[PDB]
Amino acid sequence: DNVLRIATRQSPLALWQAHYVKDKLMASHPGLVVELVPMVTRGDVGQGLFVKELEVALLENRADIAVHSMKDVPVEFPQGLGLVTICEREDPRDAFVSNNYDSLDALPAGSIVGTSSLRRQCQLAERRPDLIIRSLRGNVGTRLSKLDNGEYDAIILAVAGLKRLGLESRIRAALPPEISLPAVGQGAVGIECRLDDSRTRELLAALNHHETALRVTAERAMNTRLEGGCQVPIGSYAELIDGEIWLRALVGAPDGSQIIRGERRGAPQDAEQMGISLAEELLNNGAREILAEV
Ligand SMILES: *Cc1[nH]c(Cc2[nH]cc(CCC(=O)O)c2CC(=O)O)c(CCC(=O)O)c1CC(=O)O
Repeated sequence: DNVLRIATRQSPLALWQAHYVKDKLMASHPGLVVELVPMVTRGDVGQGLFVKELEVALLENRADIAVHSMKDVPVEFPQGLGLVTICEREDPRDAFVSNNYDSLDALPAGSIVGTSSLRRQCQLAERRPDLIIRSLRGNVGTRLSKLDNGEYDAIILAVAGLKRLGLESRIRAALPPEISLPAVGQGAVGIECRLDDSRTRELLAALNHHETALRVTAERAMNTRLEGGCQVPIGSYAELIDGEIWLRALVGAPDGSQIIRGERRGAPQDAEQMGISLAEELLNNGAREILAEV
């Protein structure tokens, strides 16, 4: 056949990811014809907001692969499909963006921060209960627009997003993982395809970044047991510290009153199980009730 079709969302960032992948494929395979098949998603207008339609495209042979930001990828996959490649992770941190202010601790009480992330919301409320967390929706550019239009005093966004769009000057301060634990796989893009499609699987191999896969498998094992998605206040971030996966996670109330934290450290080979163990520790420590709450 020699043709690989790529299903992707049609926002500026989504298209950046499609081209990123397309280039790495052409690099390793000079004579491969890569076709982009952009499409809209429910979230742009199961929990398949930004993914369902790409999965339908994969199941109908309308595309061969689907490109997503790892944090948008669902934990459940329909019969036949699955995540097969995890690319090199970019900066996984959240970032404080603002025009008139230089930092979070410099915002006066009452300042309006924008984010619809319950994960980001719970952590800020825990430290700065005097701040107003206002919901924000839309592509990066629309979010930046609203901030410039004075609708919010500041907004929180992923560092990986702004950097890739050449808007890294908007990053007023990259928040440390300790102060804002990243969402699962933030900073990494994942490729989904038909498990039986060996042809596509082999062509995709060269794009897999082993270390990043290790980190994200652990983070996702944690989330999968917790059966969460973007709509739940869950933090999950792993690092490769001296040949060992150091996994951290949290589940907190939107108001920031109760936040359940936990950590685990072990050999790379036990990434999935350590994530599963950590998740259960959180469940028994009250996460179950907090999650049932939301
Ligand atoms: C799961 C989830 N998705 C989003 C929206 C989103 N998805 C990808 C990006 C770009 C960064 C990346 O590639 O990882 C973004 C926007 C961004 O974070 O800059 C969210 C955020 C919703 C919000 O903050 O209003 C979430 C939930 C979460 O991050 O916890």
